[PDB]
Amino acid sequence: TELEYVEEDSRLRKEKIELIQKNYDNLNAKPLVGVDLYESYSLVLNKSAWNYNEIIQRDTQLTILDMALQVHLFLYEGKIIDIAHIQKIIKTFVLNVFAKIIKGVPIVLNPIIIFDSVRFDKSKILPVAVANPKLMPPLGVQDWDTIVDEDEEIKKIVSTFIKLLENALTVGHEVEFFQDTLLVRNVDGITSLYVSEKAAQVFNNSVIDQIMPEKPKYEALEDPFS
Amino acid sequence: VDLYESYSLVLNKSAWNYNEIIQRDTQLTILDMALQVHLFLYEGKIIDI
Repeated sequence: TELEYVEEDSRLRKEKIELIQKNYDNLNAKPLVGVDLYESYSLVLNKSAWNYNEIIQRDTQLTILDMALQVHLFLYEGKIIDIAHIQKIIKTFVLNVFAKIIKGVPIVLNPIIIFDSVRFDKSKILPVAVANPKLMPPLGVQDWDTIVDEDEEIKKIVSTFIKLLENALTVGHEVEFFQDTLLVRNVDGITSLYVSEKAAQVFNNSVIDQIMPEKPKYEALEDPFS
Repeated sequence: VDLYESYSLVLNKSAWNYNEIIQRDTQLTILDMALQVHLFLYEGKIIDI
């Protein structure tokens, strides 16, 4: 074959390599920042808010709609399950977790991720995600199964959501768990929960004035465009 | 590190839980267990509470 054709092929391959590099470059990203010890609520909140804002502006995170659609596709065996129903169920489950963790009760969704809360003073609490400790078992841990209705459909939907969440965290996604928060898995098996300003505001409102978020309702899907 | 890795955070959580249960005033003291033991053992020999 023509030597120039081979040269053009190699040139195209190197062009694709340079496109790979430029594709990584065009995602204008900065390394996530963190601290080493729990000292003040304000400092940790500032770091978490900055991390959440950075991940949001990166636009690489999976919202609740994405997980609802993954569950809807994964549970298909002949009959269609409503996406809005699954989204409502997932929101109800995460709100149950939220209500359970503000009372000092950790919730275990899996051997890897355990949802807990850190309070520094009255009126100052912050949700966290921690791994299973090795020598000091957590105080009053409850399974997720405790806070889920006994109906088979509800339990299957929540189990599928948990499994898909674990897979998404393992592969390297950034999933949203509470409203305006983000769940990430860093190096090794360390998980972190980054809280926006309004999410921390709703946490503080719940802890100071007992203003619980309203129950999720069935919302019809909105057209993503226009 | 994690909230469990330090003495102060775990102590604060434990103290908050204990204070909440104490302020509910629903816990059984040692006197209650002594009286239950006295009642359970009240048919072999009476033991002072």
